[PDB]
Amino acid sequence: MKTAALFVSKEFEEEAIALVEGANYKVTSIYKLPKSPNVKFYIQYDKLQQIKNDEEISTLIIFEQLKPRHFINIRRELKGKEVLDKILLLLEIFALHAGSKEAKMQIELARLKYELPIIKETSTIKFYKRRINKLMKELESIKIIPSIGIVGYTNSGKTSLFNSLTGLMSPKRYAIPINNRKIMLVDTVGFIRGIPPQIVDAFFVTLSEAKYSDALILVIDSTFSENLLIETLQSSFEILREIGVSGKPILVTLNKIDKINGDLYKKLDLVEKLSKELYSPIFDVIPISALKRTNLELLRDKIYQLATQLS
Repeated sequence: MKTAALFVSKEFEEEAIALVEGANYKVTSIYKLPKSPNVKFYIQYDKLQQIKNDEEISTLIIFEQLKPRHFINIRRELKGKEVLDKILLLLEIFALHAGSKEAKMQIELARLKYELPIIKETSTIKFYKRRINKLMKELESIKIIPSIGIVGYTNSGKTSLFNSLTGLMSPKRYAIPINNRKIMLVDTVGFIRGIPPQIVDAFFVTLSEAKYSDALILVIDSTFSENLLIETLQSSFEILREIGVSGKPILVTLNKIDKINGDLYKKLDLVEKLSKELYSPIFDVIPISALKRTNLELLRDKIYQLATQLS
């Protein structure tokens, strides 16, 4: 699968890793951001030469926003190989999770707009503007078996939960048998922290596809402190309300419970009380560990029972 070299601060590293893997890349090396960025290449020239020539690295990913002159100079050196900055990386995540025409158009619109400052730093300008104006036109004119979508913040364990259920394309939709029922599991885009303003519409439109699913599984990191757990739940439900999720059963899975080292039953009871205060109908609230495979038979049985309720 595609291999990336990732440059990222330690502060963002864990989050960036989980973003790069949501864009279908394996992170094969990781470096801090440069202390004093190179004026032409951002990263150091010798590192750039190594990545240019390394057949096991398909892609350079820089978790920052690059200036145009950096794109121009990096893309030349890489001769073919792709560079993504933080904007282009999140637009890649969206492209891999979007199945609707409107989201595909917003993603392509955002990519085109991002390329304009690069071209201007390099006829081609007018060509891009005509495509951007056509998409904006059409967007404005759009304006006027059970499927279970998995939602939740980045790094809550959504891919691990999907993979666990499926035993494992884009968008990711995969049917599984449970007892005598066939259920469509759907990899919805995560709630992303810190979305750059340029891509907020592409994000929301892609995420709004979650309303196509008959029910949702909301995945919550149990290792979070009580106050952070509360905040994560309050934002998760605030986002779902605002994108127009209404009346869908939601199964909340409190995940990574192997890593708590703490009071699981108090977390679970907090989550369950707050979730039902914030939303109806909550199908249920269960603790699991998708990595350690704890309570996976419960998670299976609850998905079957939801699938039966829906049918």
